[PDB]
Amino acid sequence: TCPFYKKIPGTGFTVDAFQYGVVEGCTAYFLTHFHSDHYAGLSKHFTFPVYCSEITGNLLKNKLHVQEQYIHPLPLDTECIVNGVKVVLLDANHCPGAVMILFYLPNGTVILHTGDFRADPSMERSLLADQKVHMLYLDTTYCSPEYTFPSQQEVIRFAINTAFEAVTLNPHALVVCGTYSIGKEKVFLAIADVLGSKVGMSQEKYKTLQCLNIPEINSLITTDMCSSLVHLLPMMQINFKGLQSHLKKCGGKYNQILAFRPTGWTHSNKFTRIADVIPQTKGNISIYGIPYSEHSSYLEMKRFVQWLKPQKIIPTVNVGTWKSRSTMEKYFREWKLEAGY
Ligand code: NI
Repeated sequence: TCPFYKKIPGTGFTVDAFQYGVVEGCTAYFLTHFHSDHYAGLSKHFTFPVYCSEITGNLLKNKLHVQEQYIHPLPLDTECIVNGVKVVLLDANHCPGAVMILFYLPNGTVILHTGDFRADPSMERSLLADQKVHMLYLDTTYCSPEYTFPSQQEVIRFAINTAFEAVTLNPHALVVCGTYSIGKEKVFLAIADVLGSKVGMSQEKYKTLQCLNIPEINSLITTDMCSSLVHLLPMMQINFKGLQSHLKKCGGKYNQILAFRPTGWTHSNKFTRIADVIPQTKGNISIYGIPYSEHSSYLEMKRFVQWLKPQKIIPTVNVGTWKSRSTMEKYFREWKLEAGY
């Protein structure tokens, strides 16, 4: 059944709750972003109102074929009324079109649901600065102190310099980047840009990117593989077998592959620095795992929460085990005692 952490008290609203059939009492289904664990269950057959960002609305229409009459896109940073309740969508700094949702309850309670986010100090100067938030439904993906990772900017710098050096040394080297969802487009666009190439991809992936309101996107991507030297492939295909295979497909236009697998966290983060990353190599194939995250580090999450000072925290990630729940609750208490709320 729909878990309690997907329901917004005192409303008929749910958040990211499309896989339980009809939720008894739900008058409006919010969708924070277009990632499959969150939209799971939507299709052209859905007949309830869906409230989301414009970009999430483009993907619902074009990729899932949800009918236009049930998609209700809202602008960001704008006070809007939904079934008698004031809401605001804020940028979540996750994947394109991802939002956090502020709910102003008729009784005076204010609730923030983060969806998936990567906390940033810039959020301390949004509409959130303007009033008190009583309850926080928090993306707790990396809520443990071992989870450190570099800034997105540092990681992109590393990938750009790596690619540029490799291809300038060998102009017959191919660059490949893995993907399985929207998010992390900066990785392959920044690389293609330093190389003066467009990025080449399947028709399905190109369609997906064309939904995202990226400026000058027609100048940066293409479905013609042969004219591009940065290829996107399914993350599954980023391994020696899948890459050798792929190299045969290019017909002797290339004799070397340099591949990037933009992972979440991986345990080499607890030892090694970004300047010190190395690839796995077999022959003329090298694979780099780079820690490009679209979720808060532990420290970034801690800062955000200690700034917001919520009265109650409801985790939405890692809630399935008593040991994770108990550990998260201990961090929340430490934070509260250190900061004095
Ligand atoms: Ni997500």
